[PDB]
Amino acid sequence: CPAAVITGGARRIGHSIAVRLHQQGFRVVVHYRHSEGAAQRLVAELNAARAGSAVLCKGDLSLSSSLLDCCEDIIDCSFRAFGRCDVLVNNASAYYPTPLLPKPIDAQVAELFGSNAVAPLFLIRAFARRQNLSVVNLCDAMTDLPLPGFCVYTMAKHALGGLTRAAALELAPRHIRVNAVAPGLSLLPPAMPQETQEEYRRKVPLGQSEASAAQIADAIAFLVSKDAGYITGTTLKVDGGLILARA
Amino acid sequence: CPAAVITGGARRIGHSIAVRLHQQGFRVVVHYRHSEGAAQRLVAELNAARAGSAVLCKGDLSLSSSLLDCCEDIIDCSFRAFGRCDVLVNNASAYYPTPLLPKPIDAQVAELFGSNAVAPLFLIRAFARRQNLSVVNLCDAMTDLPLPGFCVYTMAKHALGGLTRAAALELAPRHIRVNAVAPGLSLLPPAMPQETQEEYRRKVPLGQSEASAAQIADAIAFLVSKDAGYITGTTLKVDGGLILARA
Amino acid sequence: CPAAVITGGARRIGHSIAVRLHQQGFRVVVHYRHSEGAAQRLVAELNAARAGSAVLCKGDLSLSSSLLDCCEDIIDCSFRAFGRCDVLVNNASAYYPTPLLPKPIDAQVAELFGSNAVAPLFLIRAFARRQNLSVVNLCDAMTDLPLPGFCVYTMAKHALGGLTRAAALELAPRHIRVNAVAPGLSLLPPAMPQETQEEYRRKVPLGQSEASAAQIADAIAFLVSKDAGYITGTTLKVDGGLILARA
Amino acid sequence: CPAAVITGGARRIGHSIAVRLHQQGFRVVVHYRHSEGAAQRLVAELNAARAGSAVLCKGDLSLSSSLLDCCEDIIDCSFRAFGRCDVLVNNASAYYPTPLLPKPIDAQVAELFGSNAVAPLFLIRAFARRQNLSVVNLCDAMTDLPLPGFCVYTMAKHALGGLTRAAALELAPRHIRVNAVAPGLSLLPPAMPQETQEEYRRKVPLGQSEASAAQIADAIAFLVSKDAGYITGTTLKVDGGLILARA
Ligand SMILES: NC(=O)C1=CN([C@@H]2O[C@H](COP(=O)(O)OP(=O)(O)OC[C@H]3O[C@@H](n4cnc5c(N)ncnc54)[C@H](OP(=O)(O)O)[C@@H]3O)[C@@H](O)[C@H]2O)C=CC1
Ligand SMILES: NC(=O)C1=CN([C@@H]2O[C@H](COP(=O)(O)OP(=O)(O)OC[C@H]3O[C@@H](n4cnc5c(N)ncnc54)[C@H](OP(=O)(O)O)[C@@H]3O)[C@@H](O)[C@H]2O)C=CC1
Ligand SMILES: NC(=O)C1=CN([C@@H]2O[C@H](COP(=O)(O)OP(=O)(O)OC[C@H]3O[C@@H](n4cnc5c(N)ncnc54)[C@H](OP(=O)(O)O)[C@@H]3O)[C@@H](O)[C@H]2O)C=CC1
Ligand SMILES: NC(=O)C1=CN([C@@H]2O[C@H](COP(=O)(O)OP(=O)(O)OC[C@H]3O[C@@H](n4cnc5c(N)ncnc54)[C@H](OP(=O)(O)O)[C@@H]3O)[C@@H](O)[C@H]2O)C=CC1
Ligand SMILES: CN(Cc1cnc2nc(N)nc(N)c2n1)c1ccc(C(=O)N[C@@H](CCC(=O)O)C(=O)O)cc1
Ligand SMILES: CN(Cc1cnc2nc(N)nc(N)c2n1)c1ccc(C(=O)N[C@@H](CCC(=O)O)C(=O)O)cc1
Ligand SMILES: CN(Cc1cnc2nc(N)nc(N)c2n1)c1ccc(C(=O)N[C@@H](CCC(=O)O)C(=O)O)cc1
Ligand SMILES: CN(Cc1cnc2nc(N)nc(N)c2n1)c1ccc(C(=O)N[C@@H](CCC(=O)O)C(=O)O)cc1
Repeated sequence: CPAAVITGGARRIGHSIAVRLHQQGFRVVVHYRHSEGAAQRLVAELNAARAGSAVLCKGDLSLSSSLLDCCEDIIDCSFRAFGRCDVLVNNASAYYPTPLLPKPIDAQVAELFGSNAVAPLFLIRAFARRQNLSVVNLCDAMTDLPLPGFCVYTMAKHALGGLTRAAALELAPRHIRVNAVAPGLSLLPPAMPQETQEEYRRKVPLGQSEASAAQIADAIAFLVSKDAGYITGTTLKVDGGLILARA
Repeated sequence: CPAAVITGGARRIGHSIAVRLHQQGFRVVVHYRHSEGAAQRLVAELNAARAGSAVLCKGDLSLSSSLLDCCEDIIDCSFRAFGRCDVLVNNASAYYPTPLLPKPIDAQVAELFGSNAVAPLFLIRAFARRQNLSVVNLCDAMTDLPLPGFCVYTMAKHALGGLTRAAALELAPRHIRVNAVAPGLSLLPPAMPQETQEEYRRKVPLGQSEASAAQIADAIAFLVSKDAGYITGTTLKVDGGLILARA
Repeated sequence: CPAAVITGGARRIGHSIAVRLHQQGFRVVVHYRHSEGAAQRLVAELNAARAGSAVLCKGDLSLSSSLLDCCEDIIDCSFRAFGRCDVLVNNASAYYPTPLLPKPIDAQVAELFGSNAVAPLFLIRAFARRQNLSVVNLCDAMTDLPLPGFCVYTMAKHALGGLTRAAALELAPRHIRVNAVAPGLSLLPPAMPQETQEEYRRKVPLGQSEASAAQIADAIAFLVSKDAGYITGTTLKVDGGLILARA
Repeated sequence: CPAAVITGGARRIGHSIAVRLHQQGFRVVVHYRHSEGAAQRLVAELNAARAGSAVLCKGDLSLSSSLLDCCEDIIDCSFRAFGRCDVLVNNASAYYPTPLLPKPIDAQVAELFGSNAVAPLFLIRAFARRQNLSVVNLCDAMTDLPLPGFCVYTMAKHALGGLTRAAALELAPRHIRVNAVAPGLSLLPPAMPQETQEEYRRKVPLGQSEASAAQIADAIAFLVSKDAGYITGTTLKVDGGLILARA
């Protein structure tokens, strides 16, 4: 049985990824930072389906003196619990505005660049050094049309895109595939008022609806499968045509 | 049972795609131009497995006065035979050099632009007007790094990518998804000497091997499946990292 | 004194380019199809400032059995009149909708693909075989966000983008540079009502104004200058941040 | 008279840029880190040409508790010395390998990301808050074909690209243009043995030669000039077609 590590796999999309992989024979490591309770409910639920098929792992992925070691332990966790790690899904991501013109800015680049870019880099490094192996990074189809006010987040995601291709090429000799899935509009913020959410959905050309977590899980499932054995360094966009819409 | 049209489906990649879709309940129309024998052997072979599950259709897709009528009939064939058409795979493609510096150039653009770009347009146009509907175009991942001497072929493939995105947006309201699969190095020319073939394969970062028709068919099968129901206007690269390699 | 061919150079952007290059010592060949009067006035106005520094040349760039010969004569015209041709600006371009769902379609593809892609190809080809040489193609920055209903036009421009990169690479050894300028929103349709025009200008991030013909011509002048002597195969976007705006 | 800040402007490309801008009537703030000698010879040399036209400024741009204030002072330096800052050229850049498979990695990500992305972000942020204003970031045309072993540098530059577009959109209302120039093969490492250097030059399609520093300054001078008044959010590639070369 192959093992997979899902960062931020406690809720939403990450939760759907952890479940999907598990439904396919994967033993999963569910990482989280604060959604400890949601994490436990998922792990328990998975082990109830298959004893010893799911473990928990807590860790902050922000830039810090402890980030490099934290990433080392998160991967080490897969080996301690399952003796192996075949799949890494970089789903954990900090997301909020940081307007150029008027929490500290320094602390923002630390949390935004850490979770969306640097942690993934440290995780892949650790994953590759301890070795159907594949990595799947979660990108954002919309970063090409920068969301006003999310400057730092945009840079972070662009950097992650550079990591997907840079890693893809260096790990090819090691037979490790590195790809990405780029959602456009998926699960909306839970606090966001319905009328606002409805103004967002109406923008999606294909069905005027956001992508469900399961549809995103589907794409990831395809990329980790043997049906994508020749695919590496590619980004799979899942945005219902949203990026194609003219302003 | 859904029906699928596959242009240039008698041999190589088209053949593999036709077999893959058929194994999934699809009633396929095999289109061909010169490979009449191969087409008959494929249809017979397919019907043998399920009576009335395959039909044949001949037609040149080069630019001409007849192209528009020809593409209408090719789609009409699916309806006459199965009363429906749910999937269209634009696979047919002419491919040969057209060096800028020293068969008539006019006739070359007629054949290269017709099969790679204009017929697909007319086919999509007919497919949409006669309506899990989806179209899949066979692109080329290496066209961003122009193969010297294949200028016209390259322009055609770029037009095709343009069609993939324009059609995806115009057809979203009609619930028809339009995507593309972009091979990098797949089935090599049968007449190319083995040593030259070996020099080409050695360039592939992931395994130093070309993609098998089945690995290309896998990606395609994924894009027509319900697991891609939210995917439209995207190009799935299947090149084992080739496009990432620095000269 | 160097010579420059500007296709569709009788009015609008083409007109502005002919004047800029002329004010720089260039001897221009003003090509046109229907704008015979405008071409005569422009040529006279330029010869007035410098005798024998401008010539006229009529020719349809739609797909045809004559296209190839026409393109040969258009380049030959510059040699007949100036004994040389250093710069080719592919500005001529047909533009109008071709909706997938309901003038013959065949005639529309002949004109859109002819002027936007095939002619430029034959022109570049002729330009090269008869040789600071450089070619500048007029692309469209907004084609990445397909304008609903302009499907054929969009494909043509993508083909033109492919030609820019393919020609640049093939012609590097011949010391001929090949670049492109991609306007976003520039000279609006003269018949478009003011309010509609005002709605379009509002969409531009940088100044809520469209690009003036002179600003497009400035970019063109730079790429043909020696200050761009190491620049080939690149596309210079001049859209005032329009392509960055989210829908 | 306008003032321009040039990071890493003591030698090579940065030096060429400072001179060019100075030759156009610009008052320049020459920033450096260790090239203290070259910085002083450049500034005196420029002050000899025009008294009080050039000032010096030393600083490190790696991630740190002090980075934010260091960037603030570098911009402030322009106002103290000239009471204004119109142009900002982000040239400074750390460059070296960081192989995924076997100086600390944490330290490397701090210097590579700080100088190539984060510092630029704080400079732009400082430059905008204190306000023909434009920013020019130095990118890398080859980052799309990741150089094996430069994983971190590649991510840093990708992030720089996201910043160029993010900033360009957010600062359009403030009338500040943000663009980028992306060299391919320019000045080789001074310690690199000639034969290696020759092997690198041979790969350049246009002339088989690297871009001189002047050719790069030309592109930058153009983007800062009024001849690019409508250009923002764009990346100008200057690689002699190197990026088009198929491996
Ligand atoms: N949803 C959408 O519409 C879109 C999503 N995406 C991308 O898809 C992925 C999943 O998105 P979505 O489910 O909405 O994400 P969320 O923002 O809901 O969750 C991200 C998860 O990662 C965790 N996390 C955030 N910051 C850190 C940190 N510094 N260290 C460790 N963990 C952290 C969260 O905390 P905790 O574990 O405490 O709960 C959370 O569970 C992301 O990478 C996102 O960028 C892209 C486009 C659209
Ligand atoms: N093979 C590779 O390495 C790569 C392939 N691709 C793309 O994948 C797709 C499949 O490739 P591959 O199987 O090698 O293709 P082939 O070139 O082998 O076959 C194309 C097929 O389409 C048919 N065809 C060609 N011209 C015309 C025309 N004018 N009118 C009608 N039919 C025509 C052929 O004729 P007939 O039916 O008479 O035999 C042929 O069977 C193509 O779109 C190709 O561009 C992209 C990158 C790499
Ligand atoms: N204006 C804008 O807002 C934008 C323009 N662009 C691009 O910039 C370039 C210049 O644009 P613009 O000035 O508006 O273009 P126009 O559409 O006004 O003019 C194109 C010119 O080329 C000629 N032409 C059109 N079809 C043919 C043909 N089949 N054969 C010969 N000549 C033909 C015209 O005919 P005739 O000589 O008979 O008058 C016309 O003078 C174009 O390539 C356009 O695609 C891109 C984005 C935006
Ligand atoms: N040269 C080429 O072939 C290519 C260059 N480029 C890009 O063009 C730009 C200029 O390139 P090039 O002149 O070769 O660059 P160099 O690497 O020669 O110089 C970068 C400059 O910035 C300074 N610097 C380096 N690290 C730091 C740091 N951590 N903090 C502050 N300053 C630092 C240097 O130190 P000091 O002041 O001590 O001398 C140096 O003056 C760069 O952004 C580069 O990425 C892109 C492709 C190719
Ligand atoms: C598509 N998306 C949903 C969403 C949900 N969680 C995520 N989580 C992460 N990590 N990354 C994402 N891209 C992400 N995206 C979006 C896009 C824009 C805005 C946005 O404009 N937000 C404003 C609020 C807008 C309003 O309600 O008026 C803000 O101030 O944050 C919110 C969610
Ligand atoms: C990846 N590919 C295989 C291949 C085979 N059939 C195809 N068929 C079509 N429709 N489209 C393709 N892209 C295609 N590609 C290639 C790539 C380069 C050359 C090439 O350079 N060909 C030289 C021959 C090179 C040699 O053997 O010396 C030629 O003149 O045709 C051939 C096939
Ligand atoms: C940016 N642009 C200006 C412009 C004018 N002449 C050109 N000429 C050429 N050859 N190419 C262009 N891209 C071009 N574009 C545009 C963009 C959209 C529409 C457009 O949607 N037109 C509708 C009319 C919109 C309306 O007024 O309601 C049409 O049906 O033609 C027109 C001009
Ligand atoms: C194009 N380029 C020149 C060069 C010089 N200084 C720079 N400085 C910065 N800031 N950024 C750059 N991109 C840059 N590029 C390159 C590209 C690759 C290698 C490279 O492969 N370097 C090997 C040496 C290769 C060898 O000689 O064997 C190394 O280990 O450093 C060197 C220079």
